[PDB]
Amino acid sequence: AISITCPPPMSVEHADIWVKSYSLYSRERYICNSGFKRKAGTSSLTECVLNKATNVAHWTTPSLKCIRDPALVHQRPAPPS
Amino acid sequence: AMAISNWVNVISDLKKIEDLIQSMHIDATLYTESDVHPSCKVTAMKCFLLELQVISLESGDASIHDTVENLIILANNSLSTESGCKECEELEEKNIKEFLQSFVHIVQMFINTS
Repeated sequence: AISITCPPPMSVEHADIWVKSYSLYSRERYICNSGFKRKAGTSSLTECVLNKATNVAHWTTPSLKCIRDPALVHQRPAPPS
Repeated sequence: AMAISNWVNVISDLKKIEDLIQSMHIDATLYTESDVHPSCKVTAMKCFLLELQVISLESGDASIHDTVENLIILANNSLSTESGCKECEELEEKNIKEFLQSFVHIVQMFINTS
């Protein structure tokens, strides 16, 4: 019942995000970093939602996993670490 | 009762999901194999099934979820190999219309009953 807005989103490994809106119910999307791809079956959507008990709002944790681009795992072989 | 491939019922669920999403604004791009090779149709089906779960998660809708759940159980009832196939993340990302059209295309390959 105020002008409730969400804090910065938490980091997602190998992903970045540019928030268009911090307002309640805002839907945003992480994007996998160059050479990484959204893992099939995982979602990059995050939503600003209301802890309706305490009146604070947070970004939902996306199911997103960014994995190395299989095009490059195969065609541009590389060490780990 | 007569015997009819389970995949016929999968198409019926895809039609239902397409109708249900029409109201909503689901704007994920999803990995889409629009030209499945028969030698890789299990790999390709598996990708479609995975990405279908994204439509459900992003919808946050009971009926879409129920219909996705019903589809995936049918499909897994119809499955359980292949080599030289693309991984899902090598596939083009397409919008929900194109994704679902291609899903129908491959479900139709599996009615044969391939």
